[PDB]
Amino acid sequence: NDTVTIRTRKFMTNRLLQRKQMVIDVLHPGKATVPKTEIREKLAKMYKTTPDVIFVFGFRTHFGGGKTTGFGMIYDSLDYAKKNEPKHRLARHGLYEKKKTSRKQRKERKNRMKKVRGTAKANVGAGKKPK
Amino acid sequence: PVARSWVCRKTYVTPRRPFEKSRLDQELKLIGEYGLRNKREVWRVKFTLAKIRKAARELLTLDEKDPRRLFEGNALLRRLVRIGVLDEGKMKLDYILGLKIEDFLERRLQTQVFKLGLAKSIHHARVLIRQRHIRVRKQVVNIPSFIVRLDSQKHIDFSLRSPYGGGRPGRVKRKNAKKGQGGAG
Amino acid sequence: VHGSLARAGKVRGQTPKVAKQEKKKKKTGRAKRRMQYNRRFVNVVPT
Amino acid sequence: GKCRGLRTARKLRSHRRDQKWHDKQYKKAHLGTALKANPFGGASHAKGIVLEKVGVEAKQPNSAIRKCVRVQLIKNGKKITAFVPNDGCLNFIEENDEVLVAGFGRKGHAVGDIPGVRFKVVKVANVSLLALYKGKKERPR
Amino acid sequence: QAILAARRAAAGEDVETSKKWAAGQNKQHSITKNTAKLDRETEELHHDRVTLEVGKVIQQGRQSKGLTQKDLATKINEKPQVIADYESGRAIPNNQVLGKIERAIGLKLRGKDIGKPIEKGPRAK
RNA sequence: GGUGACCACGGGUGACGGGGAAUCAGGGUUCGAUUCCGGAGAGGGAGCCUGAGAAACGGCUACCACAUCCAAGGAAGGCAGCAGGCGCGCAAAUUACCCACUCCCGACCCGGGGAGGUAGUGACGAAAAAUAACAAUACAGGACUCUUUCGAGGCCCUGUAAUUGGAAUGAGUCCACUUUAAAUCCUUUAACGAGGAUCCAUUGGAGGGCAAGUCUGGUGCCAGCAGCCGCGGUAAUUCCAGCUCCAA
Ligand SMILES: [Mg+2]
Ligand SMILES: [Mg+2]
Ligand SMILES: [Mg+2]
Ligand SMILES: [Mg+2]
Ligand SMILES: [Mg+2]
Ligand SMILES: [Mg+2]
Ligand SMILES: [Mg+2]
Repeated sequence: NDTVTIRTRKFMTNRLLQRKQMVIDVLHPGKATVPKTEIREKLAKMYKTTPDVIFVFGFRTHFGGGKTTGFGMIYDSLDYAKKNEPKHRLARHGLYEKKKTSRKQRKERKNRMKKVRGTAKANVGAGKKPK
Repeated sequence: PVARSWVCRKTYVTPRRPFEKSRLDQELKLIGEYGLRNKREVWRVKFTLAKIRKAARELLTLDEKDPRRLFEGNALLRRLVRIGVLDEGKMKLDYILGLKIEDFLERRLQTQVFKLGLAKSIHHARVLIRQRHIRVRKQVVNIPSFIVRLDSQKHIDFSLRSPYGGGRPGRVKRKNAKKGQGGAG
Repeated sequence: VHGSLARAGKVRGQTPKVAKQEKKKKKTGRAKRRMQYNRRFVNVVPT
Repeated sequence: GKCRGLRTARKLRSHRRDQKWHDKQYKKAHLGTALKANPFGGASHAKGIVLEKVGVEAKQPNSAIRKCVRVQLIKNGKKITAFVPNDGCLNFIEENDEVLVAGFGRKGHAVGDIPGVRFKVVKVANVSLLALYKGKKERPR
Repeated sequence: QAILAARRAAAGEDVETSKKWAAGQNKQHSITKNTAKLDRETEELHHDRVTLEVGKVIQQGRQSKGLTQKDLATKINEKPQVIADYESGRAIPNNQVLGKIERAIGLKLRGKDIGKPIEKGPRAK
């Protein structure tokens, strides 16, 4: 925080996704690649926004520390971004709850559904006894 | 199917005639007074020289006033001088034939780190390169085969992290310091 | 038959076993090449 | 001499490819009967089972009894002889063991003083041979 | 030598390489004399030979190590009759041979001293 | 009547073709099963419905060959898909995760994708690049050298060369950060982490071609080496070893 500066380039506007996309660079001369959570608040405060509609990813520092490149993602609202945002980032910072079974059990269940013919009761029952 | 490339070429070629004493002595001179690790690098720089000589040759046979000739000759001369091997006034497609391998080796960063005076005993210079201590204008580079350019010669300096520029003394510095400080109060 | 299968390991069996003498860890890689150049190639300062 | 007309490609190519049949390398390369007669079937190496250990005798300038083995292959399992290429490896090999015989080095011809043997045995039961010889790995007991 | 330090100091330019007599070869043997003076020399026809105290010190070293001449010869990689003659006293002394049997024995015969109790110090300093 | 020495026809192909690969004065010579395009096929023929589009096979029918369960009454098969088995062989990877990227499909922002991507194995192979740097310290001999030997270094060539002598670090443990669908790895970056820095480079040779031993000790036309000339029966420059050097 004492010697950590955030710079931005390729700054562009689009209410297309009611959002603004710009690639960023961070200076951390005597420390590791900085975590995202506090620099999110940094971008929020120097654009006078809340540190929650701010999304950012893809931090790859260069050789020997120093500059780290990442793509910042600012938006207009939590809900507007909620409509159009990939789910994985919404699960990184917990805002979209992600919990489903692994693909193997789902495929097995699908094969069980295609096994039982037509009737809803046996079909919906094809996961009760095949639990 | 797969999104890979499988693109790669050997940077070196072996000599065709093995166990020839004179070439052995010559390459040994080069490795000794240029501090390389193995003759693979010598062959690799020789192979680079051979490629550029082939290009220059197939230019020379091509008739002058040809726009490809002028264009690619300009590009070749400009890249070679931008590296720093050839004099700027030396501006014709022929002297590159007269050029040899030693000035190519001079562009290896392991030798300007010597020539500017910061690193004596060129082997010490190379180990300093592998030490991640030298820093190009804004970046720390650890490759003893770096080929520098004109616009890079004056911007070679120690890294701030190295215990020769900025602070953070090395680990044995800390070892000796705390060992000495532990014996008294 | 020849019977020479009896003498298959003749000289190897007979030859006495002398321990390999100890040597210091030889400098390898670039240092070894440095040693080569030092041992063979003396360079003298010109007048 | 040789015909050097303009539209004479047929004559030249027919003559050359006809005379291409007159050197040993091309003949044994493209006729195919050598490969059929090749006991390896063109393989660089092939597994083999030990059938009998047999000593052979060298040529005139030399005087020795050379150690060899009669080996049956697995595929197209004919019988041929192989050279144990070292001093004490012969005592290292038992009867009826898998071997990985290989060519001799001069392409299907006997080498040096050896009569009629074109093959060296390597890779005795899966442990290696020369590592067995130097003892880096031992027999599988 | 400081001349090498100057060669390092002469970094900008200069320096050429000149080889040596062997330059990597194995001779396993080395004639003590120059063999060019021997050509040029004509007045002297006497070889200094080896003195008997030399052979006596050799005998004492072998006894202290408990080695027959055969075993010492195996140690030095020379013929047993060589050390035999070095004991007897003719031996036409050779500096490399003497240095070898020197390193084998604990007692230092080499140099102006006849016997150093331990050659070049114990474990050589 | 058609074609044919301007090579038909027929046979062989260990031939899927091309883009391309290797080699590289030029010309040329070999390879292209294989990620792009085209074709063929889905155990082997044949015939089919539907469908705009199939002679489809992760569609159907018949025969042949395999081969599953079987209350013996019948029923169900096609991994040259992803894996992963057996066999074959000298010869070839994990029955992992994910649809986030690419694009595809469907009524459809929304589901699905062993396509595909990620990881695991991976000395196929290619790029780079560690195994140490610096500084201070010896005995011997010699063209030698200087009062003639003495003394002497004016050198050259050899020493445990450390304890040199403490600087810099990775290889590693290793906090996180980062990366990622989630990870892993890489890069950062803290804590440790090196003086036989024993944190140890090997592989093949040392007669010739072809660089390196006319060293030693065994061995005695024996064993064996040797691409090829050849070496080996007592003193082997060639085998087996110790030491030393050569090559990458
Ligand atoms: Mg075919
Ligand atoms: Mg092919
Ligand atoms: Mg295709
Ligand atoms: Mg089909
Ligand atoms: Mg069909
Ligand atoms: Mg290492
Ligand atoms: Mg030997």
